[PDB]
Amino acid sequence: QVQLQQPGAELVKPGASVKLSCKASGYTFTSDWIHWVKQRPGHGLEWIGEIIPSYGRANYNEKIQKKATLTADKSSSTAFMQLSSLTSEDSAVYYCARERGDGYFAVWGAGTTVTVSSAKTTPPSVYPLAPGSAAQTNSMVTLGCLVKGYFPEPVTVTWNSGSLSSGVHTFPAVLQSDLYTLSSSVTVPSSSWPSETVTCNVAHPASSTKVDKKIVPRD
Amino acid sequence: DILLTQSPAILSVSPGERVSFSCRASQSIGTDIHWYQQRTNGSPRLLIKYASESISGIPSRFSGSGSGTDFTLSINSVESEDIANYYCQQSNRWPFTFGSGTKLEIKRADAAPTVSIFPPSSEQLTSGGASVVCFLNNFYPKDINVKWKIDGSERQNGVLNSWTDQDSKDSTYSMSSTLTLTKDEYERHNSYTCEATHKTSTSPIVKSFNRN
Amino acid sequence: DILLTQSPAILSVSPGERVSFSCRASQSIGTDIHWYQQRTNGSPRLLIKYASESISGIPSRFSGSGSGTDFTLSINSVESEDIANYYCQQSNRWPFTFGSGTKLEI
Amino acid sequence: SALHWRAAGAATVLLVIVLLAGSYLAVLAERGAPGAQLITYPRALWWSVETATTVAYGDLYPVTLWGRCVAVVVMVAGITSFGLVTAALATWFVGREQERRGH
Ligand SMILES: CCCCCCCCCCCCCC(=O)O[C@@H](CO)COC(=O)CCCCCCCC
Ligand SMILES: CCCCCCCCCO
Repeated sequence: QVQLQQPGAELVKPGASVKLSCKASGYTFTSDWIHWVKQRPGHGLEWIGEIIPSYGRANYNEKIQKKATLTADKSSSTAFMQLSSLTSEDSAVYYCARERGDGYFAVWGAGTTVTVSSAKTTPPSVYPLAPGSAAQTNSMVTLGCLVKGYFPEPVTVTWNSGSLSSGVHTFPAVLQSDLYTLSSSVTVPSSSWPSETVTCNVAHPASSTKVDKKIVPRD
Repeated sequence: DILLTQSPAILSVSPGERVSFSCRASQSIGTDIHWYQQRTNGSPRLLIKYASESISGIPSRFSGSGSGTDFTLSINSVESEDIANYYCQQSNRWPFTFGSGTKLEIKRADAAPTVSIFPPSSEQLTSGGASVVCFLNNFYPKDINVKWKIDGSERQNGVLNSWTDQDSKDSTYSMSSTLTLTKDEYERHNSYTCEATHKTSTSPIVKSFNRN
Repeated sequence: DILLTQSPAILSVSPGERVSFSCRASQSIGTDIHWYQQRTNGSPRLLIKYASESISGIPSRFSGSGSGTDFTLSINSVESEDIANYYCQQSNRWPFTFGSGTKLEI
Repeated sequence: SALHWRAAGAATVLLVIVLLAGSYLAVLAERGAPGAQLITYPRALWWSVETATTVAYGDLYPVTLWGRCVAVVVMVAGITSFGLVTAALATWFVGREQERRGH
């Protein structure tokens, strides 16, 4: 079972604050430390701070300006990081990680994407991408899905509820007029489609939405 | 605070060759270094603890070495799934610190792109816009150019491109080119053409469709 | 005697930007570094003690970091009243020594 | 049972307790101090043993006030426990020699 559970995303207005959560399962010991790590897009890992839930003591990276306040709830086994008075420099992926008090991060959460912006949350529009009438296929066929007009990042795109992983790649989103757009591509043996169904699943955590789009031939 | 220097920042290797990432500490830290792997869009993943100790579930291909200030993470016979960023981390002194990371690149054989063009969906046309989508998939090397043509005339406005990082499945690259018009201008034209220029061919790979 | 190197000697910053003065010791001195501010025609003024400990009456804007040989004095959102010379001083070994100072320009 | 042996056993178990609690509290007190080395529980237990025996190799030691207070507690506990073992041995020897002298 997943050891550390974090929400997918948080949208925060400039100057506002947000409380990130990290729910822990698995073995819990009095020697456990919960660490928080910041990663800006295209940058390295930056240690923010640590907390020991059995005692409630928290330590922070002194090299950076303190934006975080760490707490923990032992009954729910959940660590919290309050980020306050955020600016665009605070937009990043924030991971929680568990250390058994012996120096290394044995397990990491999936990370919460925090976007600091004044724009409004917008769910994506998902459109199918099936080949045109005159396209010719080899032994393989390529299908896709267009995820357009969403904010903020991220979206998670799976194919056939995750059962289709080989032959998939999702392109990085491009940002225009406060809205993101990307496409996902899947390649399957041409003999197997459309007889075997191919569906894209698009999850937008910031809007709490998840939509399916079945790729059928332009018939 | 202990500085962890990871140089070079990019490592390029042929498939099946042994590779070695370097991590140098600003002071002697015994063996209190740990190595993590982060793939694209993924969270870090502990590979090695205390410089050389194996982690359950990590392929025997990975090993670690060194003590004091100089440490090495080694991969014997690299393969595509190793394409990732690699970070070292020290726990000898407070606070814990991270290295700046080294990216692993794999030099595979050249591969021509597989090009697919996609007309707009009827749902998007219902909404009032039209996006023509072109995939240039699984090519190598990463350098490639895309050109759009409408009714045989080159088109620049409304084109947005996006490139993947190197694929951890086959060491290739992929790119999408999306030409977005309003439905009105899309209806005023007939043929839409996506052309890929790549090292693997002197002639471009061309994919077109007629709105008719 | 421990040499305290403060380089660069002049720091130029726009108003409201974060700034960082550097102090490097010729040998490892733990956290036994202290930071003072001297304005024009004024006496030195203790800003930070033991590398990172706050001083009563000093704006929360000031902070300090580092241990061993490399130390940093940071000002988040600089303003005009910060224009001054900044000195580090070590107390790890006898005799106490001072850095050569860094001037803050806005 | 004889008081000296019971006290020796009690001091042994109390010293084990002090070693474990001192490792925990030393890590708790030292984390957050830049440059501190006494920050992981395994080597903290090693350090606590070093401190209780007075065999202080110098590989690890606290740098904070509360870490050093924990250290003082560990020092005194270890020294007094080993001295109590010495005292119990002396009592055993004294009784045996009294009996050997037929007194
Ligand atoms: C003229 C009489 C001088 C005789 C001794 C002077 C008394 C000084 C008080 C000592 C503690 C307060 C220092 C302080 O402000 O704490 C920090 C100092 O900056 C760090 O704490 C420390 O360095 C650790 C404290 C030592 C613990 C071991 C003591 C055993 C009882
Ligand atoms: C005597 C032992 C006291 C417990 C130490 C608590 C550590 C808190 C330091 O901030």
